[PDB]
Amino acid sequence: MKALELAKEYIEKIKKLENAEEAFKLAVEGLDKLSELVQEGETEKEEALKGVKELVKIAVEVLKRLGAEEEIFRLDLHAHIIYLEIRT
Amino acid sequence: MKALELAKEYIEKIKKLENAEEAFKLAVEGLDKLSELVQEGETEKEEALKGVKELVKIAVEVLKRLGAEEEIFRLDLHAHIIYLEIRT
Amino acid sequence: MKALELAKEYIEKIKKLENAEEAFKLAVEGLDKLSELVQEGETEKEEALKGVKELVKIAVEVLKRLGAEEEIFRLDLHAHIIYLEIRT
Amino acid sequence: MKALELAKEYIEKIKKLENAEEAFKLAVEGLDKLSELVQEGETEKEEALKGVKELVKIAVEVLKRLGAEEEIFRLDLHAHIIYLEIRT
Ligand SMILES: [Zn+2]
Ligand SMILES: [Zn+2]
Ligand SMILES: [Zn+2]
Ligand SMILES: [Zn+2]
Repeated sequence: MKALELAKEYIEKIKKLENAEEAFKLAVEGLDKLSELVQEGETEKEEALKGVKELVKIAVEVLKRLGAEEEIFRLDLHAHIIYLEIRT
Repeated sequence: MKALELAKEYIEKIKKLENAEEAFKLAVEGLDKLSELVQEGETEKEEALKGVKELVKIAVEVLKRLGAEEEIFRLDLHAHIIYLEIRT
Repeated sequence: MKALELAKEYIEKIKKLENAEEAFKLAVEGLDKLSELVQEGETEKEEALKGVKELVKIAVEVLKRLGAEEEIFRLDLHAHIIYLEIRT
Repeated sequence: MKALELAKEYIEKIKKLENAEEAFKLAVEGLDKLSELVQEGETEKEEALKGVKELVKIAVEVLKRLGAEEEIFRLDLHAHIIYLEIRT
């Protein structure tokens, strides 16, 4: 279950953070790697979508702790583009 | 008619606002939830598209009252990505 | 030929400008209306794509006159999203 | 192999840079031209995707040298939109 383990790893990493550029960088990276996972054919679409949603939830929570509103909208936009990218 | 009722609720909320980050946050949230509505299979595409257009119209009107041009373009971009997201 | 006439009208409007927020606003509006043209079924995809390209060329030229680099990238991104929006 | 030669030309250009707005401008331009390559029917999708990935890797490396984080996220977003644009 590569998608859920990647989401797991990235959620773990991100929860530790008290910097917002750092957490944003990591969230977008995790989303990139979630999309890369599907493109190579190594997990089904539904699994990647689940991972994206869980990672994004955690990342947006952290960002809201640090008050990083701009970054929150930026990650949501990227999440929506990533979401489109996965469904072919 | 879940889409129109969600658009209705969000239009109602947003019209009350005199803050631009608040109205922007709410518009994008409503658009997220409009897209989420379809993904679960709980309303047809045409209905969600209508809701997105009506919500976006109201939100952009409010934002123009408060002079929030940056946010206006940001919501339009998100509206277009959401629109793509709905049509599979 | 609704697409080319809309592009024509908007190119005409935009060439007159010496403000960059104004020209950007108008370019994005023209692109919105170009996409709206297709959605209603009132011109073929190829025609709208042509109009988008010509309008975007003119708008980016004007913006470069005024040195509005941020807006240029923003219009290009919106142009690419609009382009995706048209091809279903 | 038009895609790889375009990526090659642009990678060559970009490696020379010590300005971040310049390298960003060039990366996005190369990605535009990579997408334009496919639309005219002059290279297969897989080739353009390879070129986009290699160009983006180099550009993001340069940008990280110059500390241009905002531009990095902007190029990644554009890379994802370009990627969607290529797969029809
Ligand atoms: Zn990305
Ligand atoms: Zn969203
Ligand atoms: Zn638009
Ligand atoms: Zn572009």
